[PDB]
Amino acid sequence: GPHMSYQVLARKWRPQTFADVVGQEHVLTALANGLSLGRIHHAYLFSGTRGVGKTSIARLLAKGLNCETGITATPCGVCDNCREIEQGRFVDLIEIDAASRTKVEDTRDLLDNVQYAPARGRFKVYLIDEVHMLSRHSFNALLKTLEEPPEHVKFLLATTDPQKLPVTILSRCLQFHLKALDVEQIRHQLEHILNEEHIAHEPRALQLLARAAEGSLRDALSLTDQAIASGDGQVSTQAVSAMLGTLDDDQALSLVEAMVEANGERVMALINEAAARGIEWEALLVEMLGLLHRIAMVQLSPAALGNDMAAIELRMRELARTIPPTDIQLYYQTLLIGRKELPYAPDRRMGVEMTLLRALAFHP
Amino acid sequence: MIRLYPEQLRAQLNEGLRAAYLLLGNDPLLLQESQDAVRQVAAAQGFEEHHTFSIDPNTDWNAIFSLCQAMSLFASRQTLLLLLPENGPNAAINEQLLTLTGLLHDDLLLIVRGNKLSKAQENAAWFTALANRSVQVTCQTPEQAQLPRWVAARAKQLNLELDDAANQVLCYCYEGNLLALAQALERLSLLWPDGKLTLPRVEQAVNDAAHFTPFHWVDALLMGKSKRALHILQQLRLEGSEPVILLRTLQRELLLLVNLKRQSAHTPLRALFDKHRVWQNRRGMMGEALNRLSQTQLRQAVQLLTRTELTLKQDYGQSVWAELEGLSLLLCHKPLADVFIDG
Amino acid sequence: GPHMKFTVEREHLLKPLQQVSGPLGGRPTLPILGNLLLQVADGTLSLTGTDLEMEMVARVALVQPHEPGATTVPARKFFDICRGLPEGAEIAVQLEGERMLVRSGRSRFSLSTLPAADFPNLDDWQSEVEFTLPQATMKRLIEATQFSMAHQDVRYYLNGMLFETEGEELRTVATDGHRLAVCSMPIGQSLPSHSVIVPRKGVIELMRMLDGGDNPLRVQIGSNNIRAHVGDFIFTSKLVDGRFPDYRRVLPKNPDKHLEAGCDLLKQAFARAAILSNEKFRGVRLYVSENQLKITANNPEQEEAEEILDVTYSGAEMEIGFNVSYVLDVLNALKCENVRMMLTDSVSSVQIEDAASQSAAYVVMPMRL
Amino acid sequence: NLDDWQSEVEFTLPQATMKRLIEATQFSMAHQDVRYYLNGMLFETEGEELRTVATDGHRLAVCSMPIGQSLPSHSVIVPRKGVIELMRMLDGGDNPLRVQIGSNNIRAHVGDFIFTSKLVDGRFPDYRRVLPKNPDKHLEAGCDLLKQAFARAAILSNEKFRGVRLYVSENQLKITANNPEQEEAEEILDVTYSGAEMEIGFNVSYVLDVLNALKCENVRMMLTDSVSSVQIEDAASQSAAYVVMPMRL
DNA sequence: TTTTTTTCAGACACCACTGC
RNA sequence: AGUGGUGUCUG
Ligand SMILES: Nc1ncnc2c1ncn2[C@@H]1O[C@H](COP(=O)(O)OP(=O)(O)O)[C@@H](O)[C@H]1O
Ligand code: BEF
Ligand SMILES: [Mg+2]
Ligand SMILES: [Zn+2]
Repeated sequence: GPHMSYQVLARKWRPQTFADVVGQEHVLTALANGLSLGRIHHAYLFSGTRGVGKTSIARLLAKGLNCETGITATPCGVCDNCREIEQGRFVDLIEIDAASRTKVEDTRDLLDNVQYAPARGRFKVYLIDEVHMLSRHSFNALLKTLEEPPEHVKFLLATTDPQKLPVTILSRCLQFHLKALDVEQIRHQLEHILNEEHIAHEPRALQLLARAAEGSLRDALSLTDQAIASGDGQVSTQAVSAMLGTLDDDQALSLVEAMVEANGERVMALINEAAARGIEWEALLVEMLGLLHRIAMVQLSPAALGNDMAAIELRMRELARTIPPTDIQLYYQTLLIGRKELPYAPDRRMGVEMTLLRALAFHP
Repeated sequence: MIRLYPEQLRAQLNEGLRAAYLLLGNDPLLLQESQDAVRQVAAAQGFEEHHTFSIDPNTDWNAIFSLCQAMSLFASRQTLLLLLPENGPNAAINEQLLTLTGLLHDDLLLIVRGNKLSKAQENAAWFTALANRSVQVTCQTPEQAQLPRWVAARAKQLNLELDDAANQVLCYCYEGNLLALAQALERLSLLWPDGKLTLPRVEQAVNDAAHFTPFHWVDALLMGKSKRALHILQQLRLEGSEPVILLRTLQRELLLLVNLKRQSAHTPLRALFDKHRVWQNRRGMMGEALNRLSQTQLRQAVQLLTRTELTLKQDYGQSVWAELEGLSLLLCHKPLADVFIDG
Repeated sequence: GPHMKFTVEREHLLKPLQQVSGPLGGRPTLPILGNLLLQVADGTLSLTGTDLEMEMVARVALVQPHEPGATTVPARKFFDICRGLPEGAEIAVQLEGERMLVRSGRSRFSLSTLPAADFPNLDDWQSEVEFTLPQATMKRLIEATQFSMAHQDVRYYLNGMLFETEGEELRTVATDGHRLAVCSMPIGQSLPSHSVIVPRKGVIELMRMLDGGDNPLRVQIGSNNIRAHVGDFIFTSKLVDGRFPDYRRVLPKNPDKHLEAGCDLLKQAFARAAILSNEKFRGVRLYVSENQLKITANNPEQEEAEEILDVTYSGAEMEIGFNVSYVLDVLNALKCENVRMMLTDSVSSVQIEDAASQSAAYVVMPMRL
Repeated sequence: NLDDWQSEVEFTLPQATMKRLIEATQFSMAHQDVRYYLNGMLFETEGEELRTVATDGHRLAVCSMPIGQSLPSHSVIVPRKGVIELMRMLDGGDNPLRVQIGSNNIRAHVGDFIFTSKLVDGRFPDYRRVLPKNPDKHLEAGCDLLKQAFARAAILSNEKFRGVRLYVSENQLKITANNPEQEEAEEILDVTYSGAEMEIGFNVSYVLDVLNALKCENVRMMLTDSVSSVQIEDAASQSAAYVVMPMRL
C-alpha cells in the first residue's frame, strides 16, 4: 500500500470525513443535525468502547468546527486550516493526552490558554483524550472553565470509562455513547480496507478476524496486520485460523463443550493447548466452574446472561437449552471435588486431567 | 420556608425572590434545572454577578463573607451559590451557615445545592432562620412507579410524542439516571426534527446506562421479578458496587422474612408488621413475598447467603456475583439445585 | 553547511540566554517548547524562547566567521553549559547531523537538537499602534496598577491590564471586581485611540525587561498581539479577549466631599487598624467628620484607633467602609506625600489621588453600611 | 536522667575542628541502608587522633584530626539522624565542644546545652583494607580546576547513574560523560603525572562531593588499576582521604 | 419513613507546604 | 527533593 508497507493499517486507515466512519450512525447523525441547525452544546463528551472511533469522531468534529467554510457536518478537502488537523499541526486545535497530563498544573496551562483568542479557526477546540484520568483538581478546573466558557471555545472529551467522570462534568457535557461495532460492520470495513490495500484475502478469514475482534475495529485492524505478517502479503484462511488458535485463550468453554459432549480426544487436546499456553490450572477449573454455574442460571431464567459475556452468548444458549440440569449438576459437583483435591496430585496438570476424566466417565 | 416541587418554582419565582433558595435532593438533573431557572430569574431582576463555592472542610469562608458583605464596582445586585457536601451540613458547618444567615442582606441572593437533608437530624438554627423568608425546593428522583408520567410530561413540554412503548423503554434503560434520560430525549429530538418518537426510534438510539441501589435489588426480590432483579444485579456489578453492601441489604430483609414466616403461625401478618415497625408500602410487598414459596427458600437462601458471605470475607478474589445471581433466582419463585446451594 | 558556525564570548551571551529562558524549564505542552531556538543570520545570533503565547528574542552581534543555520536545543542544558565554561571562554558551536558540538579551549560537548522548521513562531500581524516610550514611565505605569489586577478570577477580562492610547496619552487600567487603578501619562506623540487587554504574564515580563539605562521602549500593538522592544530584547504576547469594564462609569461621577491628608500618617493608621481587623470579614470603617477621620475595623477584640486631627475635611459627617488590602495597596502605589479622597456617598465608590497629581487615580468600592 | 556515669572516651574539642571533621565525611554515609552498621558515622580514637569514617559500600570517606590529648583506641557508630542533628546544632565556633562517649549512648555538650543519642549495635568494617594498599600511580591537579571540569562533564551526564570515564595519560587527564541520549561531554585537563594510560569509570556525584569536602588548592589522586579503588586527598595534608570504587560500566 | 461495607499488606497517584 | 493527607485499586 504505502511507500514500503511499514505504515500501520490502524493509523493509516483513520476516517478523514464523516462518511468514512463505520456505522456509529447515532452520534454521526446527531452531531450532523446539531452542526447544521446551529444547536451547539459547550462540551461534547464522547465515550463507548476502545477502538470504536471516539477519538476519530472527536477529531472529525474538531475539523468540522474549525473549518473556514463554516460550521459544517462535512469538513472539506483542502481548506488549509481544515487540513492542518490531519497533516502537520493546527494551532487552535489543542490535543491533550489527559492520561499523560493528568496534573492540575498541566491542565492549568491550557485552561489559561482558553481565554486567549484562537489564531486561525473560529473555535479554540480542545480534544482531551482519556479524560477520566484527570485528577480531582484537574476536574475541578475543567468544570470551572465549563461553567462559563467563551463563545470561541469548545471541549471534546473522549474516554472509555465515563463512570470516573464527576456528575458535575457529565451534566455540562452532552455525552455521545458509541456502541461496540457489530461483526458485520467490522467484517465489511476490513474487506474494504484489504481490497483498497491490494491485499489478497479469503472471505472466511475476515469473519474469523471480526469474531476475534470482540467488537473493536482497531483490534480487527491489528489482527489483520498480524495475519499479513503470518504469511507473505496474503490473508489466507488457514494462516488466520492458526494465528487465532495460537492467540486463543478460551479454553474453559471449549473444555466444557467437549466434556459435556463426551469427546475424550478433544478434551485431551484442549488440555494440551492449555498446558502449552502456560495457563494456570486452578484458574482453568475456576473458569469451568463459573461457566457451568452460569449455564445453570441461564437454564433457570434467560435474563441471567449479562452484557459482560456478549462474546459467548450463543454457545451458552446452546449449552443451556440442550443439556438437562441433572448433567450440569453432576459436572459441577465433579469439578468442585476435583478442584478441592487439585493441590494433592502428582501435578496440577494431572489433577485437572483426572477431574475431567471423571466428569467424562460419569456419562449421565 | 416555602416547600416546593420543581413544577411551581417558575410561578413562585414570578411572585418574588426570597433571601435564600435551598435546592435539595438526590437528582442531578432536577437540581441543575432548578438552579438554572433560579439564576435566570435572578438575572431578570438585576442579579448579574454570580459566584460558586464547594462547601468543604478546606474551603475559604473568609472570601464568602467578604463578598457577601462588600459590594462590587459593577453589578451590585449579586448572587451566591454553595454546593453542600455529600453528607450535608456537617456539625462543623452549621455554625458558619448560621453566620452566613446573619451575614446576608437584601442585595445578595443565596443558592444552596446538595443532597437531601435529614431533617430529623438537622433542624432549627440555620434551617428555621432561613425558613423565616426562604424557599426549599425538593428535587428527588422519581421512582419506577412514578417515572413514566414524569417522562410523558417532559416529552410534552419538549414537544415530542412518546407512546407507551417508547416511554417504558426509556424508563427501563434510564432509572436513577434522569440526567441521561433528558439527554436521551434531547438526542432523539436532534436525530429527528419530526418530534414523533416511536418504538424503533428510541430502541435504536438508547444505551442501558441505568443506576440502581441495593434497595432496588431487594425490592425486586420481594416482588419476585426475575428479569428486573437480574438487571439490577448486573447494573450494580457494572457500576462497581461493593457486593458486601448488597449482602447486608439483602440479609436484613431476608432475616425479617424468616422471622415473619416463623411467627405467622401464631399471629396474623398485620400485628407482626406492627411489631417490627415496617412501613405500609413495604408492608404490601412483604405480605406478597411471605406467602410466595416460603419456609424452604427462607433457609436455603440463608444458606446460600452465608456461603457467599464467607467466600467473600475469606479470600480477596471475590467472584461472588454469580452466587448473588443464585440468590436473585432463588427468592423469585425459581427453585435452584442443592448442588449450588450447599457447595 | 549543517554547521551553524557560531562563535561568541560568554560575557555577551549569559545575559541574553537568561532573558530568553523565560518560562522554559518545566514540563511543556509540546516537547519542543523547552528548547531554545538558535538562528544565525546576517552576522547576528537570534535566541528565541516560546511558550505558545510568549515569544522572547535576543540579538547578539557576531564578529567572527559564521554560517546561516538554525536549530532548537534544550534550554537548561545549553544554559548550564554556557555558564559552566570559564570566564572569557570563546564558545564555538557548530552542527553536524542531528548533534551540535559546543567547544571551548580544551573542552567539547555534544548536544541533541531538533529542526528549526518544527519550532513554533507567532504569525506576523499588522500593527495599529506604533508606540515609543521611556523606561521609567512604563515602570511606573505598570507598578501603579499591577496590584489591582485579578488573581485567577473566573472572569478572564478581569485578569490582566488594560492599555488605552488616547490622543497624546497612554493609560493603564486594572480591576479585580472591587478595586480600580488608572494611570494616564502623556507620551509626547499622537496615537490613534485603542484599547488592549494584556495578560498577567505579559505584564510581568514587561516589568522584567526594564533596564536601568536610557533606551526607548518600543511598543507595537496589533488587533491580537503586543510587542515590546528594549535594546536587543523583543517580547511578543497575545492578548486576552472580552470587554474590559468601562472605568469611566465606575469613577465617582459627582463628588462633593473630600478628605486631604498625608501618605505616611494614613499608612501607619491603616496598618495599625489592620491588626485590629479580622482576617475573616477583612475591612475597615472610616468615620468622617469636619477635619476628623477615625479608622476602625470589625473584630471581636473591639479595638479602636483615632487620628482625626491629622486630616482636613469640609463635608458632612458620614461613614464609609473600606478594606485593609485595598487602601494599603493604593497608598503604597501613591508614593507622593500629599493624598486626598473624594467621598461622594457611602454606596458610591471613593477616589484616592494626589493633591495635585491626578494622573494616578484609584477607585475603591466600599462595603455596605 | 544521666545514668551513664562512666564514659569510654572524653573530648574537649574545638567546634571548628569537629565541624570540618563531620563535613569532610557526612556525605558518604548510607541513608536507610540494609546494612544497619553503615547507616552512620564511625568515630575512631587512636593516639591523639580522632577519625570520622563513613561508607555506603560505594564510597569511603575518612578524616583524621589531632586533639593533643592522648585517648584510648575506641570505635563508635553514631546513626544518621544523631550525627545530622548534632551537625545542625554545632554552631558558634567560639564555644568549645565537650564529647562524652559511653558503651551505649553518646552525649555532646555544645555551648551550654546537652545533646544525647544512642549507638548502632553493629561493628563498623575496617577501612584500612578498603584503602588501596599499593598505589603505584599518583597524579596531582588543582582542586578548583579539576572540580569545574568535572561539573562541566556532569552537565551532560546520565541523570540516573552519574558516571564518567576518567583517562590518565602523560601530563593529561580526560573526563568523558554520556547519557541515554548519546549527548557526549568531553573535558581535557592539564595535570602532572607519570605512569601508563588507564581508563576508569566512576560516579560523578561522589567525586564532586569529595572535591567539595577538600576545600584546598592542590589535589592528589592515587590509583592502582582500572578495577580497584581511587584514593583522593589533598597535596597539602594527609589528614583526609577518600576512596571511590569505580563502576564496571 | 430509610434502609448500605471486613480485612492486612502493598502499590500508585496527586496535591499541599518547606526548603533550598 | 521531605512530610502529611486523600483516595483508589490489587491480592
Ligand atoms: N468508526 C470507525 N471507523 C473507522 N475506523 C475505526 C472506527 N473506530 C475505530 N476505528 C479504528 O481504530 C483505530 C483507533 O481508533 P480510535 O478512534 O482511536 O479508538 P478510541 O475510541 O478507543 O480512541 C482507528 O485508527 C481506526 O482504524
Ligand atoms: F483510544 Be480508545 F479509548 F481505546
Ligand atoms: Mg483514544
Ligand atoms: Zn475543510
